[PDB]
Amino acid sequence: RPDFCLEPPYTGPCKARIIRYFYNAKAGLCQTFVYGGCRAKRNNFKSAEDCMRTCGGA
Amino acid sequence: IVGGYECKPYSQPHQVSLNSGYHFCGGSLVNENWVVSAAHCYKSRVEVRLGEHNIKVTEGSEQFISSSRVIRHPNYSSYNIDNDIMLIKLSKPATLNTYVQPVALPTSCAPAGTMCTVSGWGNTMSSTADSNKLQCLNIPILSYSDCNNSYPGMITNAMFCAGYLEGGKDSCQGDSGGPVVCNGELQGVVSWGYGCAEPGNPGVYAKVCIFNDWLTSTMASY
Ligand SMILES: [Ca+2]
Repeated sequence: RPDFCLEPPYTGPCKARIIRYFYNAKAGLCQTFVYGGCRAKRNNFKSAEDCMRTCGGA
Repeated sequence: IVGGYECKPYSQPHQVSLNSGYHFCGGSLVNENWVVSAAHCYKSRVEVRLGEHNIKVTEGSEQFISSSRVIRHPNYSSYNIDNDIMLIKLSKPATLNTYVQPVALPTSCAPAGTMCTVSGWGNTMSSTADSNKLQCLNIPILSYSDCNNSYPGMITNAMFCAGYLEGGKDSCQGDSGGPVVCNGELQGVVSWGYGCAEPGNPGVYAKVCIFNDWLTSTMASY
C-alpha cells in the first residue's frame, strides 16, 4: 500500500462540492469526502474501485 | 454560505445550480443562453437548474437545461486558481420570468468598501441553516492590501477578496461559480479561500470586470 494511502483527505482551497473517495486507514475503508476542486492530493480517487485497487491493501 | 440568511425565494433570479448527479457548483445566468461559473467547476456536460430555491424539493418554478458548450477561460491555471472563470452555453434558451431573470455584467470594477451580496447552496457550517434552501450574505469588498496580506503573493489581477477579516461570514464548499452581486452588477464569481469564515482568511473571488472582453467576444462566437 503506497504511503499516500495514510494521509488525511484534503479538501483544498477551492469551493466546489465534488464527492471523491479516499482511503481511511484507521477504519481500513475507502470513504467519500468533499473535494473543493483544485490542488488535489494523492489520497483522492474518482471511484471506490480506484481507491480499492490502489490503497485497498498490500 | 456561512453566517448568512435564507434568501427571499426567487430574490436572486440569476442564481443557478450546476448538477451532475447532485449539486456541485453554482453559476449566474447572464442571458437566456449563457451562464457564468468558475473554471474549477468544469465538466464537459452539465445540467443547469434555474428557478430554484430549495434544490431538494420540486417547486414548479424550475427549469433543467443541459449545456451544449462549456468554455473555460483560456488562461485558467488550477494551481494558482488564476483566471477562474468559465461560460456555459444552454442547449435550449432559458425562459425568463418571475423566477428566471439574468444578472447584468459589470460596467466598471467595484471599489473596496462596496457592499455586495453572495448566495449559494454550499456548506453553512450550522445545524440550523439548511443549505438546500438558498442562502444569502452581505459582504464588503476588501482592499487589495488586506487581501494580499491575508494570502501573500497569491492574489492576481483576476482576484479580489470580500468578507470579514474577523471571520464568521463567508462562502464555502458548494458555493463556487456562484454570484457576488454589487448594485445589480455581477462583480465576482465564488472561487477559493483557506477554510470558510476563518479569521484572517476572507473569501477570494474571480474579478469579472477584467473579463468583459472575453465574456462578450465568447458569447458572440457562435
Ligand atoms: Ca426546487
